Order: sequence, then structure tokens, then C-alpha cells
Amino acid sequence: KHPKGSHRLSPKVNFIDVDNLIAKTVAEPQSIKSSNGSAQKVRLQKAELRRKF
Amino acid sequence: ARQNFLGLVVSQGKMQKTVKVRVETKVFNKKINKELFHRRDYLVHDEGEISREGDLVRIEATRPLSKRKFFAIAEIIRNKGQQFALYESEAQLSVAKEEAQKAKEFLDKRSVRENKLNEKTTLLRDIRTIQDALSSGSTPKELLEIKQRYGIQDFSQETVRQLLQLDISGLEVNLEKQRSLIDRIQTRLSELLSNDLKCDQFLKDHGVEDPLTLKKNIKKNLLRKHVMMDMQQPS
RNA sequence: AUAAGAAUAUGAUGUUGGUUCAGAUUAAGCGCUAAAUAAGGACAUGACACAUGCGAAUCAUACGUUUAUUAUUGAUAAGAUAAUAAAUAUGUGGUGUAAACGUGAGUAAUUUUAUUAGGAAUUAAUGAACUAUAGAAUAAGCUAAAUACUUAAUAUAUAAAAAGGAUAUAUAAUAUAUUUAUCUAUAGUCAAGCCAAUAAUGGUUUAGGUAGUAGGUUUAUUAAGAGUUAAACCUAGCCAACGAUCCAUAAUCGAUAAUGAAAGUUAGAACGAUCACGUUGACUCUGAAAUAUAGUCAAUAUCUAUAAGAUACAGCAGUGAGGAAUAUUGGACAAUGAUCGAAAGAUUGAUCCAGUUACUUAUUAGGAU
RNA sequence: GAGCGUUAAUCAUAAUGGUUUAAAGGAUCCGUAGAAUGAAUUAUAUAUUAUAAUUUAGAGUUAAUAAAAUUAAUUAAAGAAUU
RNA sequence: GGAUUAAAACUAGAGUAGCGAAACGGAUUCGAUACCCGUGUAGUUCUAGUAGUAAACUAUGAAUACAAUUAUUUAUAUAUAUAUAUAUAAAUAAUAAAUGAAAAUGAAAGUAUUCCACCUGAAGAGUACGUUAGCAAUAAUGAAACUCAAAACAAUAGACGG
RNA sequence: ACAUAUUAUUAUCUUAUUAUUUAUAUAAUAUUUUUUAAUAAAUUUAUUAAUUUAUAUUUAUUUAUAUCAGAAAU
Ligand SMILES: [K+]
Ligand SMILES: [K+]
Ligand SMILES: [K+]
Ligand SMILES: [K+]
Ligand SMILES: [K+]
Ligand SMILES: [K+]
Ligand SMILES: [K+]
Ligand SMILES: [K+]
Ligand SMILES: [K+]
Ligand SMILES: [K+]
Ligand SMILES: [K+]
Ligand SMILES: [K+]
Ligand SMILES: [K+]
Ligand SMILES: [K+]
Ligand SMILES: [K+]
Ligand SMILES: [K+]
Ligand SMILES: [Mg+2]
Ligand SMILES: [Mg+2]
Ligand SMILES: [Mg+2]
Ligand SMILES: [Mg+2]
Ligand SMILES: [Mg+2]
Ligand SMILES: [Mg+2]
Ligand SMILES: [Mg+2]
Ligand SMILES: [Mg+2]
Ligand SMILES: [Mg+2]
Ligand SMILES: [Mg+2]
Ligand SMILES: [Mg+2]
Ligand SMILES: [Mg+2]
Ligand SMILES: [Mg+2]
Ligand SMILES: [Mg+2]
Ligand SMILES: [Mg+2]
Ligand SMILES: [Mg+2]
Ligand SMILES: [Mg+2]
Ligand SMILES: [Mg+2]
Ligand SMILES: [Mg+2]
Ligand SMILES: [Mg+2]
Ligand SMILES: [Mg+2]
Ligand SMILES: [Mg+2]
Ligand SMILES: [Mg+2]
Ligand SMILES: [Mg+2]
Ligand SMILES: [Mg+2]
Ligand SMILES: [Mg+2]
Ligand SMILES: [Mg+2]
Ligand SMILES: [Mg+2]
Ligand SMILES: [Mg+2]
Ligand SMILES: [Mg+2]
Ligand SMILES: [Mg+2]
Ligand SMILES: [Mg+2]
Ligand SMILES: [Mg+2]
Ligand SMILES: [Mg+2]
Ligand SMILES: [Mg+2]
Ligand SMILES: [Mg+2]
Ligand SMILES: [Mg+2]
Ligand SMILES: [Mg+2]
Ligand SMILES: [Mg+2]
Ligand SMILES: [Mg+2]
Ligand SMILES: [Mg+2]
Repeated sequence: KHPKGSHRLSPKVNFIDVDNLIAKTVAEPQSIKSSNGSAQKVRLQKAELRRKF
Repeated sequence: ARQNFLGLVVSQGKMQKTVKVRVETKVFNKKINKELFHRRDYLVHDEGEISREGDLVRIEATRPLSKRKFFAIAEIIRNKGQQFALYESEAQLSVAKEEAQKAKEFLDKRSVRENKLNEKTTLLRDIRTIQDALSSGSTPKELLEIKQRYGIQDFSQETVRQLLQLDISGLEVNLEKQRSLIDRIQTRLSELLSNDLKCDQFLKDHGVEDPLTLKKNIKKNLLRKHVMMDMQQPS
């Protein structure tokens, strides 16, 4: 018998799915939004570079 | 993984669900340039209270269970402590029975000796009446009684010789038979080995298959097993 | 891998044995002496007391407030409205100060340090503040007004939110567009809590110690285990001559410094890592995290405004004191960083430089005849 | 040598030691712990260790045979001499 | 940790011839709190205890493996043409080798292994203080400061010796 | 001996503050709630001040426990 209140087995290792990590962390913009603004254009470029990296 | 240690249970039954386990680890002592064993006693959780003092167990790290308890019993590698408890209980019953039997065999022996001390008749005197009545023809009722004191219904010269037999005589004949067997076994094997042809035949006669193709030790053992199967099984 | 001895006993000899010397070094002081330059250091002592000036501000594009001009209105000029250009940070608001800097008092470890390819309770509806993506941003009240605060609405058992401002254009205050902010969710990044194993000074002329003490069960509390805290009920344990308990002393350590052939020994100033503290003690609030250099009360000291007041230089410079002994009441935000701001920019005794001082290191300090 | 000296300190400079007679064998033995040390063969293992089986050279047990009359404790006696 | 542990000493009860701290006397001597003599108490003895100390010495902890000889005893065994002879151990003595400052050790003080105790200049000091134990005397444990460059052992050659 | 300073401890004494926990109010505020005046508007309704009613949030006093600190003892 293992101690009462304790888990008999060790917690399961968490294996990372790089496809899922990429999808949740650096997801692509869902729509091709209209970045007519100067600040919107700068942000779009920075987001694209950061996602590529 | 969780840190596991091997140790000997050194205390049990003093705390509820807790045992003390002695863990010895190997360390290097630079000062004396020697690999030493370092010892430490662990307070260990025993959920099932199965372990016993003297057992060899494996303890595994767990969550904090008390101020000083951080390990639990994970397996009984050797259960010498549990065996001690079982053998002690059995010994009490086993010894009581034997002592009772021996006490009854001592009182019985005492009674027989007391009974014999109540019979004034003595072996010498009784054997002097069975040898005078057998040489004179008189048959006083004492003889009939003597035929009950000893069970010797018939009074002949070959009945007093069987009333006075000493165990030593039997030992002397058993010893001669023992010596004969040993001497015969040795002479038989000694001769067999001297004659390889008679040896090869000997093995085949006793049921060996191609004894010729055998080693000295692999075949001398067969000869020894056979010579001791021709002088101890037939006798 | 790199390992040297010497002087001193004795009448003389051999040996034992201590003492001292030859080497290197310093967080050095002192005596005598002293040229320039470059670089590295500088209160180890009283966590003693401190005159004076500085070391934390910033935002006017959150809300208010104040001018000037022009136009319209006001049949006489007090005011109102809008545009434009300024002013206001002694009014309400936001962000910033849990860092950095300084110091080493406490701390010998239920707490601190170091280490491990350690662990679970198998750690919160925590994001602190950037990144990627998606969605949302509603109604009242209170204040003079609001991006203040309060109460509601709707948003992943379901719970739990919000905020507008600036600039254009079109409308008749509203709508779009741009720009900068607000809120929520998911992941990443940064970053937290808890536990084990092992190691960490001297004294036993400190030998017995312990009574929540050792263990079990249950509730409360927490994101979370556990006599961690609080409550209840049980068992009689737990530590200790391989040194318990107690006392004294001390911030710890390194791929740092010193020394040695090396194992080691020493230091812990300088460089870096960790811990603790910001006159002393406890407590509370906010918060993911604080017994916070905050707040509350008390203690000690000082001060002026005499108040249930303010201050506490272990921030920089500096002064008195103590001591053998350790420096300028300097310059600059040019560089690297940090905070605030949409930006323009503002602030920065962080920092960068210089000053003082042979404290250390290095170079030079005239060659041929 | 722009230092030199001196004081205060640190490291190094002999245990690749000793205890009849020079500092130092505990009065003696018994025996507990020892994180002290310790036989043989073979087979495994994760290996100078562990386990299992097996062995008798250390250490013991019981007899047999021979030998010896001491050392403890207790009780019972003797002797020369002395006053 | 335990047990045992000379002599002296102590606590009780017996004993007390001889011996004999002390004490009191006689001598010796310049003096004689001595050496010698006398009277001689405690003690020396026994029983029941306390205490755990000695130059308690081989000034040498215990165990195991091993190394060259001789002599002399002892023990066991063997043999005989019966009284010796031959073997294997122990003890003791003198040695080789080896070790050692040497004197010497000699089966260890040699060659090795294992475990325990103990030492780290002299003096202060086995003292002080504390603690534990004891009826007590005491026993165990056991420092530091100050001062010094000493201090000690074996051996050598002398000098000296009632 | 002892006179001092420092620290620690407590079956003791006093105790700021705080946390937790009691009891109380003709306590305050908001809402609800029962009525009652005054006032106002319109021609019943609203507002204000009271009373009744519960509810939540506070406040004052109060009970108990713990607590900085000081006192006494050691
Ligand atoms: K528990
Ligand atoms: K000299
Ligand atoms: K010397
Ligand atoms: K110097
Ligand atoms: K702004
Ligand atoms: K400073
Ligand atoms: K410190
Ligand atoms: K906007
Ligand atoms: K200690
Ligand atoms: K300094
Ligand atoms: K700057
Ligand atoms: K010696
Ligand atoms: K002992
Ligand atoms: K006498
Ligand atoms: K002797
Ligand atoms: K010994
Ligand atoms: Mg020197
Ligand atoms: Mg400089
Ligand atoms: Mg200082
Ligand atoms: Mg404005
Ligand atoms: Mg303001
Ligand atoms: Mg800080
Ligand atoms: Mg809104
Ligand atoms: Mg509003
Ligand atoms: Mg708000
Ligand atoms: Mg709300
Ligand atoms: Mg003392
Ligand atoms: Mg619990
Ligand atoms: Mg506790
Ligand atoms: Mg309790
Ligand atoms: Mg300190
Ligand atoms: Mg160190
Ligand atoms: Mg240190
Ligand atoms: Mg410094
Ligand atoms: Mg603090
Ligand atoms: Mg403080
Ligand atoms: Mg504070
Ligand atoms: Mg200060
Ligand atoms: Mg300063
Ligand atoms: Mg001075
Ligand atoms: Mg400045
Ligand atoms: Mg130089
Ligand atoms: Mg050395
Ligand atoms: Mg020795
Ligand atoms: Mg001895
Ligand atoms: Mg001795
Ligand atoms: Mg034997
Ligand atoms: Mg007597
Ligand atoms: Mg006399
Ligand atoms: Mg005794
Ligand atoms: Mg003595
Ligand atoms: Mg002695
Ligand atoms: Mg003797
Ligand atoms: Mg023995
Ligand atoms: Mg003594
Ligand atoms: Mg001599
Ligand atoms: Mg207190």
C-alpha cells in the first residue's frame, strides 16, 4: 500500500507537439486585415518577422 | 525518478504506521583516502504495517507525511523480520507438546522402577530357580509366576540365555557387517579398475551403453555407483 | 608531472625535540623617501551620532482651471459658443520607487549557503508585462468633471471585465477612418511557492535533551504537502559519546584573491552569485509575491509647525566620534542603462568621467665616446 | 629600487611519524557498538560487493585414550619457634 | 561498558603473641625534630564492607601469516639388535639475517596484515576551577596565562668514588 | 559576597495596537418595510423629516483568546 493521500505513480511526462506549440503560440492572422495605417503596417511587419523567427 | 534506498528495518511497533530504516551509502573520505559507508536512520511510513524488525526493504521518497517522515516502504526484499515472528509463535506450541510427552515418559519410567522395587524377586535368584527346576524337575508355582514376571513360558537352557542377552552383543555383529560392506566395496572397485577389460564388461553387464567411451571420473563414478548398488541393494 | 633546506644541543658524537631563519603575499599601518603616465583599489573599527545640498520623478493627448485673438450671439457688453495660440502638475487622476544602491547587525540552519541530469501535493480561474492570435469595450450613480471611485449588464461549475483621449472626414450630438489607450481568453517568454538527499566553526570542564515534544486520525487555514499555525481525540514516542541539548563565534560561496610540487590552508576587500538588513519590535493593508526603507502602535534620539507632527545618510558628497588606518560638500547626462510620456522630451549622486591617496600593477625616468 | 625598511598578518618550510631505554601501551581481562577487519570452491548479478549452493584449513562441541595435582573458594588439620 | 585488582587508608564487630608509623624516653652530634637503643599507640590478623590506586614493569596492547642456525630441557609419537635411536611441537639460552639514535631486540624491538590505547618542546601540571564517585583519605576527568631556547635519550673519552 | 550592564524565559502583573470571537444599541447609512406630518407638483404622485419593518455595510461599547513593550521573579 502506498501512503494515503499520495499518488502511487509518478506524474506523466508532458511531451510537446511542435506543430501544436506553433499553432497556439504564433498563430497566423485569421483574416488579411486592411493595414492602410502607417502604424498598422509597421505592426504587421513586426508580427510577421517575429512569427517567422 | 523518485529517490529509492535499500535498508534494514531497525525499529517497528513503536509508532503507528512508522518504522525506522537504516540506510547505508558509499562515500569517499578525502582525509583518509578511503571509500567509506555512511549510515543514517530514516523514519519511514508503513501504510500496511507489514514490515518487521530485521526485514530488508526498499524505501521510496514521498510527499511530506509528517515533520520527519518523507519516505515510505515500497517493497520487502527479504522478510527475515517477519519470519522471526512466525517461528517464535510456533516454537512455544511445538516445545510445549514435546515437553508434555517427555514429562509423561519420565513418570512412566519412575513407576516401572518403583514397581520393580516392590518385587523382592531378583534376576539372579529367578535364574537360579529356572536352572535348578530345569535340572531337578520340580515345578513350584513360583516358576509359573516367573513365567509371568519374565514372560518365559518354557523353561529350558536356551531361555535363560535369551533372558540375559546384552545389547553389546548385537552391536558387535552390526559392526562386523558394516566393516564387511566397506571392505567389499573397496576391493571390488579396486580390482575392477585394475582390469580395464573386466571394467568395460562390468559396466555393460549392469546396463551401461558403450561404457568404453567414457572418462576416468565420468566412469569411475559409474563403477562406484554400481559396486555400491551390487553390495547394498542385494543386501 | 615540477616536493632542496639553514642556525641553535653537547667537552665532542649520534639521536629526540622545540625555537628561529631563507621564499611568496596583504583590504595593510608606520618610519625615511619620492619623477611622469596608464590601469586597478580606497572606514576592515562605532548596524556610532549626524549640520548642509543633492540621490524620484513624469504625464497638459485622463479630468478640471486660466488667458489672448477671431467669428457668431448678446441693441452695449456682463457673459455664452466654436476655432486658433498659449498658460496651469498649490485641484481630481495615471504610471514609477518588492528594483537599484548601501551595509554585514542578525543568522550554526522547522529557516541560510552549496550541490543534484532529485521530487510532489501529482502547485490558483495569479500576469507582474512584453510577444502571437481572437473577441469585447454596456447602463446608472457619485465628484466640479474624468481613463477617479461605487453599483449593475453581458463575456472560456460556471465564475470573473473594461475607458476613453488625440486628429481628420461626413453628418446632426452621431458616424466612420487614422492614432494611442482599456478589458477578457489561449499559448509563449520572464518569473514564483513547497519538499527530499548531502555538506557547512569551537567547547561535553554543556550529558542528558524533548512535552507539539515523536507518530496516528479529523477539521480550519493556503494555489499547495506537513504539529506549519489554530482546535479536538488517540499512541509513547523522538534526539543523543560518529556529540544531543546548550553556550560562544561568524553573513555564505565561486570558473575570485593569496600560497604550495600537490592534497590542501587562508581570505571573503576588489569582480560575480546568494542571503539578511535600511535606528529598534510587533502587527496590518495592497499585491502573484512584503511582517515592505509603506502604514499602524510602541521604543530611542533629534527637530519645529506643538500637531493622535516631522526626521533617523547602512543612496552621493560631507562633518563629529572611534581608530594605526581608508578620498571631492567635483563634472556630465556625451556613452550604457532605468522611470515617465503618443511624441517632442523631462528626470537619473544609477552610471560615466575627473579630483584626493605610491594602497597595488605596469611603462618610462639617455645613449655612444 | 620609486621605493626601501619595519610592525601586524596569511601560505609554504617533515609525519613518504612515533610510544623498552628520549613526550607516548590503558593494572588486567571480559565483552557491546564499530557507519572496523576477517576462510575455501562454483554459479549468477546490477560485481572486491551481494545472493545462493557447496567445502573444511580459522573458531568451537562431545567423546575416547593418555597425562597432570596446579589455580580459585570453602572446611578440616599439622609444625618449628616466640611471648 | 563490566569485572577483578598489592601495600597503605577508612567504616563496623572480634583478636592482639611478635613486629611496628606516632608519642614519650636513652644515646650519637657543634646541633640530631634522624640513622642506633628502650617503652611501644594506630596498623599488621579474622569477619562484613568502602575505595580502585603502585617502578600495578618485560618501563615492551592483542591477534594472524612468515624467515637462517645451534645448544639444553619438556612433551607426544615411533621403532627396535633394549635401552638408546628417529620424528614432530613447546620452553629457555646464544646467534645469522633484518631492524635500530644507539644500548640492543631476535622469533620480535624482524618481514607483513587487522583492531584498540596513547604522544606532539621545557616548565607551569597531573596543578587550578568545575563535574562525577566515595563515610573519609581521595579517585577519575583535566586546562590556560605568564616565562624561556631550551629540554631529553644512547653512546664516547676523561675526572672522581668513605 | 557583590554593585552593574545585556539577553532570555514565565502557571505572574500591566499593556499600545491588531486579529479573532461575544453581547448591546431606541447607533449611522443604503434598500425594503408600517404608518405619520410638512412641502411641492398635478388636478393621486414626488420630495424631505420622523416612525415601523427586515436585510446588508459600518460605528460605539462590551466578553474571551493571542500579541509590541514594561514590571516582578529566575
Ligand atoms: K501526518
Ligand atoms: K646556544
Ligand atoms: K633542529
Ligand atoms: K610595507
Ligand atoms: K497620455
Ligand atoms: K559606501
Ligand atoms: K553579518
Ligand atoms: K479610438
Ligand atoms: K555539542
Ligand atoms: K569598503
Ligand atoms: K543618460
Ligand atoms: K624506541
Ligand atoms: K572499554
Ligand atoms: K597488636
Ligand atoms: K619488574
Ligand atoms: K588494547
Ligand atoms: Mg621568514
Ligand atoms: Mg584612479
Ligand atoms: Mg564598515
Ligand atoms: Mg487639458
Ligand atoms: Mg496633482
Ligand atoms: Mg530591496
Ligand atoms: Mg463605456
Ligand atoms: Mg460617467
Ligand atoms: Mg477605473
Ligand atoms: Mg463592477
Ligand atoms: Mg574548568
Ligand atoms: Mg494536518
Ligand atoms: Mg514544531
Ligand atoms: Mg493541538
Ligand atoms: Mg556579526
Ligand atoms: Mg573557504
Ligand atoms: Mg569563513
Ligand atoms: Mg565595498
Ligand atoms: Mg526589511
Ligand atoms: Mg526592522
Ligand atoms: Mg516600516
Ligand atoms: Mg543611520
Ligand atoms: Mg555617506
Ligand atoms: Mg582619532
Ligand atoms: Mg549631479
Ligand atoms: Mg613600480
Ligand atoms: Mg606536508
Ligand atoms: Mg607498538
Ligand atoms: Mg601492560
Ligand atoms: Mg603507564
Ligand atoms: Mg580444530
Ligand atoms: Mg577496626
Ligand atoms: Mg623505635
Ligand atoms: Mg570493590
Ligand atoms: Mg594518587
Ligand atoms: Mg597509573
Ligand atoms: Mg608486581
Ligand atoms: Mg583470545
Ligand atoms: Mg587528582
Ligand atoms: Mg644516559
Ligand atoms: Mg514579548
